[PDB]
Amino acid sequence: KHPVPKKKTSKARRDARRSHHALTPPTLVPCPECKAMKPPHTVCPECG
Amino acid sequence: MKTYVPKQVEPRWVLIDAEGKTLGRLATKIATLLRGKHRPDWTPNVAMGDFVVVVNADKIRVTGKKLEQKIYTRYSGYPGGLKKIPLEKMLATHPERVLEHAVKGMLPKGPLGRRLFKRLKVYAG
Amino acid sequence: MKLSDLRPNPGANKRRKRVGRGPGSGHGKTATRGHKGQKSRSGGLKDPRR
Amino acid sequence: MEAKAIARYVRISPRKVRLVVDLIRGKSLEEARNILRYTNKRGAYFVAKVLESAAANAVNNHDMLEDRLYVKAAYVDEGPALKRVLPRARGRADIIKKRTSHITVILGEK
Amino acid sequence: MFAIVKTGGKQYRVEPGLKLRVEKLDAEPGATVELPVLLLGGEKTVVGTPVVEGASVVAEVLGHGRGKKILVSKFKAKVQYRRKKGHRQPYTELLIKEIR
Amino acid sequence: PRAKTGVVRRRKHKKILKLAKGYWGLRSKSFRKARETLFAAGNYAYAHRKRRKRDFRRLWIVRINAACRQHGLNYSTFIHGLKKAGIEVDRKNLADLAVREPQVFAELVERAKAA
Amino acid sequence: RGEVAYSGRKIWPQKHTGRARHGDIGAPIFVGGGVVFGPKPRDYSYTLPKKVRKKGLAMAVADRAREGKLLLVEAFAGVNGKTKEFLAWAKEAGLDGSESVLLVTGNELVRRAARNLPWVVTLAPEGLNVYDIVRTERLVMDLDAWEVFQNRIG
RNA sequence: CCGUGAGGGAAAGGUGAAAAGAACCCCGGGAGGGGAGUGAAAUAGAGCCUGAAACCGUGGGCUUCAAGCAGUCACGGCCCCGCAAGGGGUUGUGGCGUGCCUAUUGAAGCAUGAGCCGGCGACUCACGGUCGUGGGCGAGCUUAAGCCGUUGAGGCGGAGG
RNA sequence: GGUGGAGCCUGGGAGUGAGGGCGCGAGCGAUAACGUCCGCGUCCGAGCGCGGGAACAACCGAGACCGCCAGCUAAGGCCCC
RNA sequence: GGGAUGACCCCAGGCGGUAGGGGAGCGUUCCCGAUGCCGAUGAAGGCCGACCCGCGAGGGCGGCUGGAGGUAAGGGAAGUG
Ligand SMILES: [Mg+2]
Ligand SMILES: [Mg+2]
Ligand SMILES: [Mg+2]
Ligand SMILES: [Mg+2]
Ligand SMILES: [Mg+2]
Ligand SMILES: [Mg+2]
Ligand SMILES: [Mg+2]
Ligand SMILES: [Mg+2]
Ligand SMILES: [Mg+2]
Ligand SMILES: [Mg+2]
Ligand SMILES: [Mg+2]
Ligand SMILES: [Mg+2]
Ligand SMILES: [Mg+2]
Ligand SMILES: [Mg+2]
Ligand SMILES: [Mg+2]
Ligand SMILES: [Mg+2]
Ligand SMILES: [Mg+2]
Ligand SMILES: [Mg+2]
Ligand SMILES: [Mg+2]
Ligand SMILES: [Mg+2]
Ligand SMILES: [Mg+2]
Ligand SMILES: [Mg+2]
Ligand SMILES: [Mg+2]
Ligand SMILES: [Mg+2]
Ligand SMILES: [Mg+2]
Ligand SMILES: [Mg+2]
Ligand SMILES: [Mg+2]
Ligand SMILES: [Mg+2]
Ligand SMILES: [Mg+2]
Ligand SMILES: [Mg+2]
Ligand SMILES: [Mg+2]
Ligand SMILES: [Mg+2]
Ligand SMILES: [Mg+2]
Ligand SMILES: [Mg+2]
Ligand SMILES: [Mg+2]
Ligand SMILES: [Mg+2]
Ligand SMILES: [Mg+2]
Ligand SMILES: [Mg+2]
Ligand SMILES: [Mg+2]
Ligand SMILES: [Mg+2]
Ligand SMILES: [Mg+2]
Ligand SMILES: [Mg+2]
Ligand SMILES: [Mg+2]
Ligand SMILES: [Mg+2]
Ligand SMILES: [Mg+2]
Ligand SMILES: [Mg+2]
Ligand SMILES: [Mg+2]
Ligand SMILES: [Mg+2]
Ligand SMILES: [Mg+2]
Ligand SMILES: [Mg+2]
Ligand SMILES: [Mg+2]
Ligand SMILES: [Mg+2]
Ligand SMILES: [Mg+2]
Ligand SMILES: [Mg+2]
Ligand SMILES: [Mg+2]
Ligand SMILES: [Mg+2]
Ligand SMILES: [Mg+2]
Ligand SMILES: [Mg+2]
Ligand SMILES: [Mg+2]
Ligand SMILES: [Mg+2]
Ligand SMILES: [Mg+2]
Ligand SMILES: [Mg+2]
Ligand SMILES: [Mg+2]
Ligand SMILES: [Mg+2]
Ligand SMILES: [Mg+2]
Ligand SMILES: [Mg+2]
Ligand SMILES: [Mg+2]
Ligand SMILES: [Mg+2]
Ligand SMILES: [Mg+2]
Ligand SMILES: [Mg+2]
Ligand SMILES: [Mg+2]
Ligand SMILES: [Mg+2]
Ligand SMILES: [Mg+2]
Ligand SMILES: [Mg+2]
Ligand SMILES: [Mg+2]
Ligand SMILES: [Mg+2]
Ligand SMILES: [Mg+2]
Ligand SMILES: [Mg+2]
Ligand SMILES: [Mg+2]
Ligand SMILES: [Mg+2]
Ligand SMILES: [Mg+2]
Ligand SMILES: [Mg+2]
Ligand SMILES: [Mg+2]
Ligand SMILES: [Mg+2]
Ligand SMILES: [Mg+2]
Ligand SMILES: [Mg+2]
Ligand SMILES: [Mg+2]
Ligand SMILES: [Mg+2]
Ligand SMILES: [Mg+2]
Ligand SMILES: [Mg+2]
Ligand SMILES: [Mg+2]
Ligand SMILES: [Mg+2]
Ligand SMILES: [Mg+2]
Ligand SMILES: [Mg+2]
Ligand SMILES: [Mg+2]
Ligand SMILES: [Mg+2]
Ligand SMILES: [Mg+2]
Ligand SMILES: [Mg+2]
Ligand SMILES: [Mg+2]
Ligand SMILES: [Mg+2]
Ligand SMILES: [Mg+2]
Ligand SMILES: [Mg+2]
Ligand SMILES: [Mg+2]
Ligand SMILES: [Mg+2]
Ligand SMILES: [Mg+2]
Ligand SMILES: [Mg+2]
Ligand SMILES: [Mg+2]
Ligand SMILES: [Mg+2]
Ligand SMILES: [Mg+2]
Ligand SMILES: [Mg+2]
Ligand SMILES: [Mg+2]
Ligand SMILES: [Mg+2]
Ligand SMILES: [Mg+2]
Ligand SMILES: [Mg+2]
Ligand SMILES: [Mg+2]
Ligand SMILES: [Mg+2]
Ligand SMILES: [Mg+2]
Ligand SMILES: [Mg+2]
Ligand SMILES: [Mg+2]
Ligand SMILES: [Mg+2]
Ligand SMILES: [Mg+2]
Ligand SMILES: [Mg+2]
Ligand SMILES: [Mg+2]
Repeated sequence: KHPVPKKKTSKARRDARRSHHALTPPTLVPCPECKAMKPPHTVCPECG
Repeated sequence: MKTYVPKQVEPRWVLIDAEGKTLGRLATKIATLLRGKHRPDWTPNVAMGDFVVVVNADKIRVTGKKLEQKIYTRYSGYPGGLKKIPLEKMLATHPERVLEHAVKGMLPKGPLGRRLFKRLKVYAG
Repeated sequence: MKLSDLRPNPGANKRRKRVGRGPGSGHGKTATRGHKGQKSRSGGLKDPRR
Repeated sequence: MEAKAIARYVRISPRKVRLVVDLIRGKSLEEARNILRYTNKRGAYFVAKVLESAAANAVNNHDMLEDRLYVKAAYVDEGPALKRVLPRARGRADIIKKRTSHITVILGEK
Repeated sequence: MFAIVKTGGKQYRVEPGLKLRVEKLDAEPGATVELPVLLLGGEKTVVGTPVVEGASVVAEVLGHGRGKKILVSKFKAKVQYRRKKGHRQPYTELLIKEIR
Repeated sequence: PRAKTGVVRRRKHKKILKLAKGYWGLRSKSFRKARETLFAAGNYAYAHRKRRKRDFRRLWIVRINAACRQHGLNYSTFIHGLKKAGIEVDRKNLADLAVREPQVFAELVERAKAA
Repeated sequence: RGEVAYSGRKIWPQKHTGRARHGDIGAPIFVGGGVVFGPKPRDYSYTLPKKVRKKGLAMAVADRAREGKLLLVEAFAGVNGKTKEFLAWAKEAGLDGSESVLLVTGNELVRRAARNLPWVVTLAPEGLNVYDIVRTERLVMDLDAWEVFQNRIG
């Protein structure tokens, strides 16, 4: 029982693991009434 | 005194008939041609060797009882996954691949070996 | 004479054996004691005169 | 001409906040402001505060024209970590590292 | 017009005005050297028996060098055996003046 | 007097790590993996020095053998030629000839068949 | 490890902890443990044979005399030793303080007068020794105290 | 701090010549920073001399249908430094190549030990012996304790061995 | 005859006292064992340094001071890899 | 052998190696040398280097950092790698 990692994982193999971990910026649309940026299909923070 | 080493040569092309020439005797030759060991500027790491075209495969002959008795094998990844294909059934279904396989097994292994094999185009007829 | 050139004779200091420093330099790892056994052990052997 | 802000000893883990800093690098200050607002991570609150301190630094200290600012460079280094005991089963006692970031936004004019 | 000469148990291809590095030979810098009577010409009929008698190559001793140091290290595992030795190999530099 | 380590070990370690510049992962960053990698790099260089000589000859030969096969003979007879004709020039390095100076090489084929 | 401050207690059980095996933290392998073969107070002295010290004294004056750097003198007219007084006589003596001088005399007033010169080391007669002869470029005695230097050798 | 108790038992030093320890302004809830100022120096700014290594990061150059103890030998490409045949970086392809230590008849070994870095870490000293060696004196050699002197001065002392 | 990292004498310092494979001669074993126990050789040990044997301590070749992009060979090889 | 009675030139050989013996050296702390000498026109220590000397351990030399120490030749002693 109790598995365990057999070798310290190298810097390259953990950073390769992380090749998917990056964020994607929020998808935003200009607000028709106000000037500002709003995420679509949601109610405008300014000028509801 | 450094030893001579070329700059990019332009690749020659070559045509062979193969009807009646036997199989490995012919394969030997395609191999040294593909490698480029006839050219007296041969270098091991470059791939300056004649592109070889071969027509009239399927007309390679072979000695002894090898048409019934010479078997080709293919292992898949799986249990029971060893396929055994005898020479005659090959020629009947895929003539060349019988010359391709004879030559592929005679070029060196590795990335450059695998590139030279691309430079050998084998046809039937 | 002066203190700069006082200097003992070419025999006469000879300046000793540092066992157990590097390989190569001979004496090394095992301090000229060989492999195991009572004689290699720290308090060593049992008075060989008797 | 460039203007920089550095938030030092921010009580957040580098790997976490480094993720949103990656989100706004080489972006104009205007989009960066939009991105941190609508990016859902604790770390955008902090990156934002540094942007803004750095923008203000651009204007009130270096004559840099806010409407031309972009994030030329940015990076979060890792400050000293707060080590805290974590008691486990069978008397065991691990240590968790509450880690710490030095966030740094660096602005230029485009 | 070229030749093929022999200095230091080696055989180099000389042309006039060609500097070349050679196993060290005993000759003052600036002194002149008649390179043992070479074994080929570049108008080509002249081959023969080991050496073509009569024709020489004359080269001027530029000076005596020491090549870049080479680290010769030996290591034998599980035996505590390592040796380190630096070796840089003496040479003399020559310029090919004329083919005689 | 007491003579503590002071500065001696850090310099020794730096000496090695400089040699190990360029090596993969820890072999260039850890004094121990550095030293272990060096051990091998040292015997390899000494060995491949010895076999650069072999490696280079083998190349000259394939080229010699190639050129004079255009002139219808072996390598192995070709060499018997020059052994007989006293032409211990070739010093196979000068298959330089076989490429740059063909008709000087040709003159040596014909010099060779006369045995 | 015997004289360091800590307990004799065995630090861990010795089997089944998964750690190395240890006794008391006094052990010299531990940081802050005891020293191994470090210095204890010891007496570096030894009885060099008397004839060798006797000879070496003679031999060391000799080497000085062989160079003509030995000089014997009388009475200095520099008594009531003030260094400025000695500095005057030492000029009639050709000692311009250009070479270290060793001055042997049993005359407290004259020693007292030279002491503070950087280039002079002073010494009663019965205190002659090779070490001081050798570090000083010139040797200067009076005729007493060369009397005893003579009666000491042989 | 641990232990009921006897008892165990740590870590932890350094701004600057001088606090002159950064008024004031700016962003910020503060923290922190940016200017301003002090200073010979502010990556000497108080988490403060120097500030190594492991470790983490940003930027740049070279580099990605092959398979491996990671290197090494050759050539070629790209990048850099130079007057030059020159050199530094990187690695495409080709040749070669079974980690270090330990213990063993024998280990890459699927036998021990080691996550990595830094620092601490093991042939000593006394008194005898026995050889060698450098000197002293030699049918002789030599003093111990002590006494005097000196305060990094030596002498004397013949019991004794 | 043989001047050899030969020999002999005195003395200082060791380490070793788990050997292994192979050949040949025996015993034990089953005219078994990568078995075991002796003898004479050898090699590995310590030559897991080099070439050959696909790979491989001890089989064949050969005793690696350093360097060379020179030459002759040994065993083994010379259709292509 | 050279007759410089040598510190080197010429000639011939030897120079795999574990236990282990012997021999030369490098470097670290401290002492005499030092009331000296290097040091703010920058000590020690750090970071570089494709440069010089050394078989090697190492020593130089340049640049950067650092900001108050360091310590020749020749010898002595050790908590010396
Ligand atoms: Mg000893
Ligand atoms: Mg050793
Ligand atoms: Mg030894
Ligand atoms: Mg040894
Ligand atoms: Mg011993
Ligand atoms: Mg022993
Ligand atoms: Mg012993
Ligand atoms: Mg042991
Ligand atoms: Mg044993
Ligand atoms: Mg023993
Ligand atoms: Mg014994
Ligand atoms: Mg014992
Ligand atoms: Mg004990
Ligand atoms: Mg829990
Ligand atoms: Mg509990
Ligand atoms: Mg952890
Ligand atoms: Mg090995
Ligand atoms: Mg072994
Ligand atoms: Mg070893
Ligand atoms: Mg220490
Ligand atoms: Mg130490
Ligand atoms: Mg130490
Ligand atoms: Mg060879
Ligand atoms: Mg105790
Ligand atoms: Mg105690
Ligand atoms: Mg206590
Ligand atoms: Mg107890
Ligand atoms: Mg365990
Ligand atoms: Mg402690
Ligand atoms: Mg202590
Ligand atoms: Mg003085
Ligand atoms: Mg309690
Ligand atoms: Mg309590
Ligand atoms: Mg101060
Ligand atoms: Mg202070
Ligand atoms: Mg103070
Ligand atoms: Mg509040
Ligand atoms: Mg100022
Ligand atoms: Mg200043
Ligand atoms: Mg600094
Ligand atoms: Mg500072
Ligand atoms: Mg700190
Ligand atoms: Mg200070
Ligand atoms: Mg200071
Ligand atoms: Mg600091
Ligand atoms: Mg990068
Ligand atoms: Mg590709
Ligand atoms: Mg490779
Ligand atoms: Mg071990
Ligand atoms: Mg073991
Ligand atoms: Mg064991
Ligand atoms: Mg065992
Ligand atoms: Mg066993
Ligand atoms: Mg075993
Ligand atoms: Mg493994
Ligand atoms: Mg084992
Ligand atoms: Mg086990
Ligand atoms: Mg293991
Ligand atoms: Mg072990
Ligand atoms: Mg064990
Ligand atoms: Mg450990
Ligand atoms: Mg460890
Ligand atoms: Mg460690
Ligand atoms: Mg360590
Ligand atoms: Mg001892
Ligand atoms: Mg001892
Ligand atoms: Mg003794
Ligand atoms: Mg003794
Ligand atoms: Mg004695
Ligand atoms: Mg011998
Ligand atoms: Mg012998
Ligand atoms: Mg013998
Ligand atoms: Mg004997
Ligand atoms: Mg001994
Ligand atoms: Mg003995
Ligand atoms: Mg011994
Ligand atoms: Mg013994
Ligand atoms: Mg014995
Ligand atoms: Mg036995
Ligand atoms: Mg046994
Ligand atoms: Mg037995
Ligand atoms: Mg045996
Ligand atoms: Mg035996
Ligand atoms: Mg036996
Ligand atoms: Mg037989
Ligand atoms: Mg057996
Ligand atoms: Mg048997
Ligand atoms: Mg045997
Ligand atoms: Mg053994
Ligand atoms: Mg052997
Ligand atoms: Mg042997
Ligand atoms: Mg072998
Ligand atoms: Mg093996
Ligand atoms: Mg082999
Ligand atoms: Mg083999
Ligand atoms: Mg030999
Ligand atoms: Mg030899
Ligand atoms: Mg043969
Ligand atoms: Mg020789
Ligand atoms: Mg040897
Ligand atoms: Mg010896
Ligand atoms: Mg020894
Ligand atoms: Mg100290
Ligand atoms: Mg000091
Ligand atoms: Mg001065
Ligand atoms: Mg100044
Ligand atoms: Mg200056
Ligand atoms: Mg400076
Ligand atoms: Mg110091
Ligand atoms: Mg320094
Ligand atoms: Mg410095
Ligand atoms: Mg250096
Ligand atoms: Mg400098
Ligand atoms: Mg320097
Ligand atoms: Mg410096
Ligand atoms: Mg400065
Ligand atoms: Mg100061
Ligand atoms: Mg020093
Ligand atoms: Mg000093
Ligand atoms: Mg000193
Ligand atoms: Mg000295
Ligand atoms: Mg010294
Ligand atoms: Mg110690």
